[PDB]
Amino acid sequence: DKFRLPYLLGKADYIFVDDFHPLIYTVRFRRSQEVIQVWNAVGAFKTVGFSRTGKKGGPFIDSLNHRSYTKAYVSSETDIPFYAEAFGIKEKNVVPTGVPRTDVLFDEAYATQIKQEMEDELPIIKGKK
Amino acid sequence: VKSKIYIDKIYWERVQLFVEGHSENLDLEDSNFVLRNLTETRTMKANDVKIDGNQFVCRFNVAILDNGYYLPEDKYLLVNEQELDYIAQLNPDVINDAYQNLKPEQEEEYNELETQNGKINFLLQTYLKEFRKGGISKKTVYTVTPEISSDVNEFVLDVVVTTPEVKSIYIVRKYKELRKYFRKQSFNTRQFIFKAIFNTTKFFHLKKGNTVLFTSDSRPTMSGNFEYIYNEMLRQNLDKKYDIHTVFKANITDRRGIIDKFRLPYLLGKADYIFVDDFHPLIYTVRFRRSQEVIQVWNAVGAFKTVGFSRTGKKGGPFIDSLNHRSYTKAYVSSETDIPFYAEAFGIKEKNVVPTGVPRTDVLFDEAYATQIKQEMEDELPIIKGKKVILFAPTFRGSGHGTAHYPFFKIDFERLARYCEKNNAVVLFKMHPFVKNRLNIADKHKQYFVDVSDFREVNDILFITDLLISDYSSLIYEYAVFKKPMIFYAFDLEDYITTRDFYEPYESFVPGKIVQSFDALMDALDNEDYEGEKVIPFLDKHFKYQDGRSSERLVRNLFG
Ligand SMILES: Nc1ccn([C@@H]2O[C@H](COP(=O)(O)OP(=O)(O)OC[C@@H](O)[C@@H](O)[C@@H](O)CO)[C@@H](O)[C@H]2O)c(=O)n1
Repeated sequence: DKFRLPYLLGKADYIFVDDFHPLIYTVRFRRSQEVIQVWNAVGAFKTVGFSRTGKKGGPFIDSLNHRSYTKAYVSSETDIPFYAEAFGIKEKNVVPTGVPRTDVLFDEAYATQIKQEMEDELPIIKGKK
Repeated sequence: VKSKIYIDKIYWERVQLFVEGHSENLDLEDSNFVLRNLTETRTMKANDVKIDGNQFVCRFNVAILDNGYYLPEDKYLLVNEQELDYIAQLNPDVINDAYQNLKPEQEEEYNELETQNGKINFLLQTYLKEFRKGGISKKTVYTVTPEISSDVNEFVLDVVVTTPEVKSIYIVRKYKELRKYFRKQSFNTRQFIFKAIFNTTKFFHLKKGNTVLFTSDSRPTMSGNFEYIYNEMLRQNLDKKYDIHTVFKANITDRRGIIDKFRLPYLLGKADYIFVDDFHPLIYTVRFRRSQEVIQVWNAVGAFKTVGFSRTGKKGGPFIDSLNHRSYTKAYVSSETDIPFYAEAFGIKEKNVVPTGVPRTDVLFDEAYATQIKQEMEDELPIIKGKKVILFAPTFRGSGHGTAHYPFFKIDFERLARYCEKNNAVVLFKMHPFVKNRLNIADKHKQYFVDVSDFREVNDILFITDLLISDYSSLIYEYAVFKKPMIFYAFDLEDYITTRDFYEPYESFVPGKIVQSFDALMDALDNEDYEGEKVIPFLDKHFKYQDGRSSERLVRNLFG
């Protein structure tokens, strides 16, 4: 994997990133390459990224800690400025399509199945609330 | 009433800077707010602009503005792009609001303010936002402070990016140190050999020769002041008695040819009459014998702005112990009143300063040359056939040639062009040769405005113009001979007076209206009142001789 990471980063057109990935921020990508950041957290609640500038543990304004993104995907349009400025990327890059992990909360069949599974594996949840 | 847009309040979110205000006589529906630098190289639209009637708020992001990066070290104006731009002037409410909320120690520090700009900056330091990594570090700072820039007299957002000195590997550091040492040794050896050859060359004569040397570090070939002195010498058979040598360099920072490198010191030692025209630093590092003469024929005409030792204690000036202008015996000025100022400037005795008239002004009092140059400028520039011709000609706003610059944005092209269209007049522009900016001209602008920064003859255009909008240059001296009015664009009078003042007070010295803002220009030209009644006294007083025989008197005085 040590050899695969730089070579694959160089040759891969589409790259998906889930969280802070420090290695990907030490290189410059071609314009043809699309680096995609799909944040694990659903929405913009707690100050992340460049919004911590001036606070402890926050990157400097000139750092490249989240710049190399082509697309970032967010839950709703009200997160476009917050997350766009958090990654230090353009607002056109950030798009409100919805988090891929939120696709699991609206399926009825999985809801019922997991309800039964949690009832079985936790006997205490037999109660009313 | 002119449409204006003001800044009412400056918020600051986490890293996001907000500007809110209102505008009058201006519909903001199609507004494009930007952050434009004084040098006009960086524009960046506000990320979000919310508009409610004449009220507005502009959401600026110092993290993603510069095409995705942060705002670099510069000074930015808030400009509403449109068919006509608008530089947002700060409301006086904002600077009033800070003024009433000073803690007593702030008040104690507040009294030592020289001018309005210092008051403005100190009051607006309460809108500062400093970003330090972790909030503690004092060595990496990204600070944005709204302020009215003294140099441009306009509201700006100074962004200072303090970064530590990043050093490379010890091999590269050793290489850099060795390179610096080698450069220092080379410079020392060159100075040693220059001093040696000059000293030896003068020591072998100890007598009165017949050689005349013209030198200038900033005038390729013989031209300017030297040309008239040389022509006057040749006219009265002074080339049949003396021998004339010329040593020239393209510019101050340029290097010299192989022959001239060692020919200049040899002639400096040998020459009895040595001629200079401006700062010639290779001459102020040597000592001359008494029988020699170093004639300083300054390019400019009169003592308008400070120069030499007269700016000691000010930035860019020499300390009182320097020899930077002292090796002269006959410095020639155009008026009696220039003797004390110019003797102070050069650091020479006042008897060394003679009021004969600068030879460059030989042509201004001529008549055949007037018709000749009028025909030449009419043919080569047919656009000057308008009813009146106006000439903008400001001086450099920088500290010197190395820092040459000009914030042109102070001039709005469209309003002047509309005035020209209404008045069937033409305005011509000639920035100083010590400039680095290039003019940009638009469609209707080309039909009136003319970019003139290439014409070799400095006084070429003054023969045709019926006005002159200049602020601080000595061009008003040459133009004064034509009995014409001029307007003065004292845009940054306070800052310029602070940096380098004038040998006389500015407000009364200038022969014309004083003017601070562009609206004052349209007031003066639209009303067609210029106070030309005082340009005739200026020409009478600051020009000792009106006979136009300056070169003749200079050569007669020097040689007999
Ligand atoms: N648009 C322009 C304006 C001016 N010019 C020519 O440039 C010369 C000097 O002009 P300027 O004074 O601005 O330059 P400096 O600051 O170096 O002069 C220092 C000081 O000695 C001098 O001002 C004196 O008046 C005070 O003692 C003059 O010949 C002008 O014709 C030009 O070609 N085009």
